Amino acid sequence: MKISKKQIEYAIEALRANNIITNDNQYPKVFKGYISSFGAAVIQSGLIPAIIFFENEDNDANADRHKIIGVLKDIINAMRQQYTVTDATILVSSQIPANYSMAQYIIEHGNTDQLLKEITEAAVAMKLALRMYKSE
Amino acid sequence: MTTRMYVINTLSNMHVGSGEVNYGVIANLIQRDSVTNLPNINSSGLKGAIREYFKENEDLVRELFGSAPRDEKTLPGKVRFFEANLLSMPVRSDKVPFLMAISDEVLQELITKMKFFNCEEATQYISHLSTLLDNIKTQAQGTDFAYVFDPLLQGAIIEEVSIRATCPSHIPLQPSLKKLLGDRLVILSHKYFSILSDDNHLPVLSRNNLENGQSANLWYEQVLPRYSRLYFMLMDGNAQSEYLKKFRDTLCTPSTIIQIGANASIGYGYCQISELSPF
Amino acid sequence: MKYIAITLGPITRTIEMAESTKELWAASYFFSYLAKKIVEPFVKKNRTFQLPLINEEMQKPHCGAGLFPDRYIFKSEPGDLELLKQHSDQVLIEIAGHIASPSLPGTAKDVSQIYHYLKSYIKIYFIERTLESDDPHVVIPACEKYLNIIENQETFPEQEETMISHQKSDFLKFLITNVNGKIRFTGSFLTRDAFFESILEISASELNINIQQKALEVITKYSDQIWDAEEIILNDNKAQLRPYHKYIAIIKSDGDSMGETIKSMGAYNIPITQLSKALLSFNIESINEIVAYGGKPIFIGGDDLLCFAPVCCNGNNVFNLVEKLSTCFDQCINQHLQQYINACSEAQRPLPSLSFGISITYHKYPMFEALHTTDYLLEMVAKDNLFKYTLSNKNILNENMKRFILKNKLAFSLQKHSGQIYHTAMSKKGKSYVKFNMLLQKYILKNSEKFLSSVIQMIRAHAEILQIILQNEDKRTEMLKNYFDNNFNESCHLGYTGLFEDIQTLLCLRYQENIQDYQNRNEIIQQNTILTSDEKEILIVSPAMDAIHTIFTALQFIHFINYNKD
Amino acid sequence: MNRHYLITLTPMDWFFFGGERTLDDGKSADYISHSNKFPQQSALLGMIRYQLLKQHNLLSQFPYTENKPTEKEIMKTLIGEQSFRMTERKAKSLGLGVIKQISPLMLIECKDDTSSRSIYFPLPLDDGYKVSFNETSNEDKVFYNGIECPIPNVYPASRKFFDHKTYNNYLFWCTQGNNQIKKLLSDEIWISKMQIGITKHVEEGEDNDKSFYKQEFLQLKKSFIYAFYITLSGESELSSDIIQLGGQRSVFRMEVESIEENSDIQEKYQTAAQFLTQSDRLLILSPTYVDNLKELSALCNFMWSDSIVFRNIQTTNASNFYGKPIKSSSKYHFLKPGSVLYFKQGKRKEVEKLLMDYTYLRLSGYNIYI
Ligand SMILES: Nc1ncnc2c1ncn2[C@@H]1O[C@H](COP(=O)(O)OP(=O)(O)OP(=O)(O)O)[C@@H](O)[C@H]1O
Ligand SMILES: C[S@@+](CC[C@H](N)C(=O)[O-])C[C@H]1O[C@@H](n2cnc3c(N)ncnc32)[C@H](O)[C@@H]1O
Ligand SMILES: [Mn+2]
Repeated sequence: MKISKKQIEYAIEALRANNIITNDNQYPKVFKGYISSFGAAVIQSGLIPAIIFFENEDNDANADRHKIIGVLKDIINAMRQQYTVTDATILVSSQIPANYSMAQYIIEHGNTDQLLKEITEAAVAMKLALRMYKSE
Repeated sequence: MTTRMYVINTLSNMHVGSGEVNYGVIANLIQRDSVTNLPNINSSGLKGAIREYFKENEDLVRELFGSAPRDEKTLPGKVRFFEANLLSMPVRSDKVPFLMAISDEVLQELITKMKFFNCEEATQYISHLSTLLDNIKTQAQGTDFAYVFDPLLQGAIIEEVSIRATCPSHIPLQPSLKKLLGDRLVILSHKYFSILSDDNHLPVLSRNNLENGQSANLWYEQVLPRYSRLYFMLMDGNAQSEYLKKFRDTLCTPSTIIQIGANASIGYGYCQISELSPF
Repeated sequence: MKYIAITLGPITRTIEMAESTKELWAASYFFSYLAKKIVEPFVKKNRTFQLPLINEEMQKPHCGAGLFPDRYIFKSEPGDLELLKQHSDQVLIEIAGHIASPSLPGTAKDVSQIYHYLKSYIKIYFIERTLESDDPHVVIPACEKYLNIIENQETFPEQEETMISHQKSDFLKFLITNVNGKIRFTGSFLTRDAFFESILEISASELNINIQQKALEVITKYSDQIWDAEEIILNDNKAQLRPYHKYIAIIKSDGDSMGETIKSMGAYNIPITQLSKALLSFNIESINEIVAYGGKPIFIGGDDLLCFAPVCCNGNNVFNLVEKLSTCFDQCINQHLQQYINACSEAQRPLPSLSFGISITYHKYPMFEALHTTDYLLEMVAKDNLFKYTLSNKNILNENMKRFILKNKLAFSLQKHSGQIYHTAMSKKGKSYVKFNMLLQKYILKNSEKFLSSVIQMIRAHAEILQIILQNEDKRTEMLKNYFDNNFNESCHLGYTGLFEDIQTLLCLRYQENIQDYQNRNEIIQQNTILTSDEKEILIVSPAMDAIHTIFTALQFIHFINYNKD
Repeated sequence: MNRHYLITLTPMDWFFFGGERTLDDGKSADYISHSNKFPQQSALLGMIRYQLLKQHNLLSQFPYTENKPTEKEIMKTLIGEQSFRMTERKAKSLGLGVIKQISPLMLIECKDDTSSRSIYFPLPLDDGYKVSFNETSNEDKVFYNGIECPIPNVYPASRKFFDHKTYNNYLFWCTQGNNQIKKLLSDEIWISKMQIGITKHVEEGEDNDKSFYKQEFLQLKKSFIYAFYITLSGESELSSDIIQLGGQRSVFRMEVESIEENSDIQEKYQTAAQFLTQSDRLLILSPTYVDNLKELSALCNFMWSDSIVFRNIQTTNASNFYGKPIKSSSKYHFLKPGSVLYFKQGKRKEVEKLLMDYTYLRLSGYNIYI
């Protein structure tokens, strides 16, 4: 899983878009742990349980943990764009609607192999891009 | 009797050292064709490997490959070896462990080289290969393609470039083409084949040197995946019939295994050479 | 009145027909010797000279480099051309006699036929020209214009007989091969006019160990045996032998836009004698400080310099040697061209400087390939001749692209014993060079700031992320600091905060200089309508990745110097 | 009466032509070999002789067999006595049987269809440069290691002067166009490859002392072939086959095309080169040898020339062929294709006479000009 620069730029834009990075280039310190733990949760619990856990907004978390799921969706949508559209391509370049939650989308669209790969790569990009900012 | 095509059909992972200066991470890289940037084996490497296999036959080696280095007799070799080009390479799939990947441009180059060398019994091969290529181009209609020839293998996924292999139910694959190009054969564009055989996709291995538990050295090696198929043309000059016959029979015998590559003691580069068949 | 102009010898061909350290020294000093004894008459009898400052101690041997370029235009008197011609074949005759001195391991010696070969090979061209004007800054361009085109004639040595016994028709080979001689060394007329061999003795000139003496004792034709003797002597000198004691650095430098500087001084009514003064003083100081550092001067005291130096002696780098050479050249330029300095630099102009080419290779891996690599680094990388050559081949060139030509650059490659090249180029103008030199001084251990080796692989692996951070203009320094802090965020890394911030500042400075030098150039190259994509790709230099690669190569050089195989 | 053939050589793989430095000489750096772009015309002669006896089945096979006194004069009437001995350059005949005339090797672009063959020539050293010689005013002469020479003035023929930092006519090759010259760079015609070679040396007790060499192999671009013209008497049908043109087993496809017998090949080559002629020049098309270049310099206002090296393998009919090859006794310095000799007023016939006095060289394909 080599560093994909385009996915890093996608992660930067999505982190700014989902109100994680402040105008001064700082973020709540707990988000580091959120990004780090999401990959482990996906690997050793399953993609749907991990997404459901991190998408919940009724959590007793020190910050808005659900922002990372929105950033994930933004990175995935950016990757669906700039997909080489051809008859032979496996990848579905259909953008995830904003009204649908991420958990529903994987539930309704039952081809998890593409979604799992995209979510794993987007999480790696998230963790690598969070290091450009101050860890306040 | 003049020019015969041979297929290499490696049984292990090959590493043929390019010996060139390195700009990057992998300290040891494999040889590639200068123009096509496709993996290749130099004619010197093939000659050395086959000579080492036949070293116990002094007369055969002297008659076919020539005099040994720093021998005063200065005997040229009656056999000319041509560069080995990559024909088919294994590609990771999901329906099956691997797939035999042959690109349309490598097929065109094979047809062109067969016409240029006028290989033995190559007329029917060229005609049928050209029919295959024309039918493939007709079905493709200028778009990127991935074509399999088994109804079971339809819908196979090439993991690295993420393309699904369709089955053209209007194109025939003759049995000799299966014997030449390989089993579980997929035909794809050279655009995908270049990605599948570049320095970022073919295997890279980390290797260590330990001294009482202390890592003395570290480096990386890249290898050609096993079961890869390479073809080279052998120009049998007008030589002794008996030595040529013995060499051809020994090479074609299924009991023969030839090591072309670097890491011999760790089983790199063992191959099974087969000549072109009728049809 | 008229002037007489001189060009001397097919120097590049003579260099190519030679492979040894003795060879490289001998060809250059043979041409310098020819210059000395061809201009001895016109200088012993006083003639107002304006091309070199041929006075002081140039005729005096300093250490042996040759201070005489082959660009001579005197003043003229009625009847000096015949003087020049008869003394030209006379000096050729004395050279033929000099080789005909049985002081070398020769077998049979001729005089007349050796002289015939030497005349048919050595190109000694005189230009007489009625320049109806009294001004040097106009005289020099007008006569160099003609001597450049005159240099396109070819002198044929028709036929040589070089196989066996005593009948070969080439003799420059012995004049250039068996310099010095039999063993206590003997000398040739080169050595008499001069006052050091193999490849390893000046790579490990720090242990205060005299390998020449012990090697001579062991050996008592020549070069191979003494090469092997030196090799195994510093092989069993393993006790204090570091990996940089077996690596050889070749330094090649040339003056940047000398003719352009001459033309700029002509506008401000400034004599070329000041430029001659500065060049000669720089050459003398260069020889002095090169022998002081621990290396060897080989080639010339003109506007070039080929030096064979060890990578590190007495805690001094080859990069320290390059910095001292650049400082010496700048000091001489400022001291003598002070008028030009404070007259053309106020409004705007780049001052004359020297581009540098450094090659560091094993003591093995023969020095012919290393010399060609050094030539490539100096010419096509340090002097930006790739850009100019590629554009001139396709007949684009033109003034818009010519103004983007960059000079005053240092290019160096390090080929470790394996085949891994570490090659970068950086500008010696600006703060990036001084930060680079200070970093090398800082983190290279003496015989005590600590160096981290895992930052090196972070630079390589995270190069794309560093490119994004560098391209983010507004918060580049902040983002770089945050990245270097979030990575290396462990307890052991608190002791290397100085290294991290030094790397960050050097990288930012390198990126700024890179963008200033290359951004418009790359944009206009991209728009060019006849360039092939291959040429565009080999010509478009990414500002950020080049800075990242420069920092990476600097760090790897520091690690390569520091780490011993223990 | 004589029969003329056009022989085209198509490379089947990477080739190499040896220069003065070969991989196993006694000199210092005998592990790097660089490849000349063209074979020597002596290599062409040896090619033709080898194929000629191949068709007639007369070779040496293994021991140093001797030939009975019928094969001896059949080889006399087939190829002659010796190889291309440069010693007999002033001989008014080819010293070889059957073979009478060999044209200088030509670079031919065969693109598609029958169409036409585009003969490629090196750029004359003054392509877009107008040389303006002595405006006769008794002043401002030059000494070219010798006697008077009248101060060449080179302008960009399109003012400024000759700037040598932007001179690249020696990196270009040229061919006929629709009244303009088509210029091809040298690196587009040829591709260079450096090969690393070793002896694996496995065994037990061998000295690993010389087991490393570097070889330079060149590849002609796809639509590019070598060709030359031959003249044969006592007709031996030179057939198409697989040939060797020297250098680490270099293989070429020989195609033999017959042309009209009432045609000398020399003016065919000069008709190909006609598009590069100027009245004031002498464009050197093939390497040119003169025993005394001082005379040639004395007969011209400029020598915009270059030097090339010649060394031939000397072998007779009764030669070993299987041992160390006795190479030529002298390395000879020829001019380079593209060199130009700027003669003075008149004296053009004199320099032509000087150049043409070597008839062996002219018949072999050397000393050809336009
Ligand atoms: N003593 C001297 N005084 C003045 N000029 C000198 C002296 N010695 C040499 N020169 C000048 O050096 C020039 C040769 O420099 P060179 O050709 O190596 O570099 P350049 O063309 O100026 O640089 P670049 O290749 O970077 O554009 C000659 O034109 C000559 O006038
Ligand atoms: C003389 S001009 C170039 C002309 C070139 N030397 C020739 O012979 O045509 C300046 C260059 O010549 C070279 N040069 C001049 N004098 C030299 C000398 N004595 N030894 C070696 N190289 C010399 C250096 O490369 C320098 O940059
Ligand atoms: Mn210079």
